[PDB]
Amino acid sequence: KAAAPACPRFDDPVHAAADPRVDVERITPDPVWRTTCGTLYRSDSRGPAVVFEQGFLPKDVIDGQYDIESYVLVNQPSPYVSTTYDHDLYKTWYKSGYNYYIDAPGGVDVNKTIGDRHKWADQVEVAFPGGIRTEFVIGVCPVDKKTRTEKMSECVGNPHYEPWH
Ligand SMILES: O=C(O)CCCN1CCc2[nH]c(=O)c3cc(F)ccc3c2C1
Repeated sequence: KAAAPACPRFDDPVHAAADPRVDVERITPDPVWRTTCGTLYRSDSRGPAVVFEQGFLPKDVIDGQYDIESYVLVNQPSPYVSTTYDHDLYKTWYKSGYNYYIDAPGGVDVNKTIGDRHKWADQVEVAFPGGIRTEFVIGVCPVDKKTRTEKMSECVGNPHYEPWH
């Protein structure tokens, strides 16, 4: 056996951002940043040819909803890309055809920032302001809609993934 090491910590809290125009000072409430570095996940209907080329871009870093509680409760264009600590959350997202695997520094830990009592606390969300560059996307597994399971012989690694720890 061996114990795992601790995580590298970047000076820039949005080092991972695909759109660096995000304005960290506009995040509300005061963000509690994720300091661990385990694999995160994102269910997305968008296909890997697009995600591996572009990363995950946020819908609106200029005029989107910077309030985290508002964004979580009421789907609204935002500067954030949502991810989760829960490998299996894809099973709750109907028609989301893929489960993406993410190895990225930082992100706002939603439940640490807004509490763990809100309606969607069981999503155990990490919100990436400015999104996530492709170098931090490990790969993807497509999801069989009828059984809500991953089609593991059809997983694909991202050629642009750059391990960093
Ligand atoms: O995502 C958009 O662009 C807007 C539509 C809404 N989505 C799509 C997909 C998706 N995937 C996730 O894994 C996830 C994980 C979370 F913890 C919280 C939210 C999500 C969402 C929310």
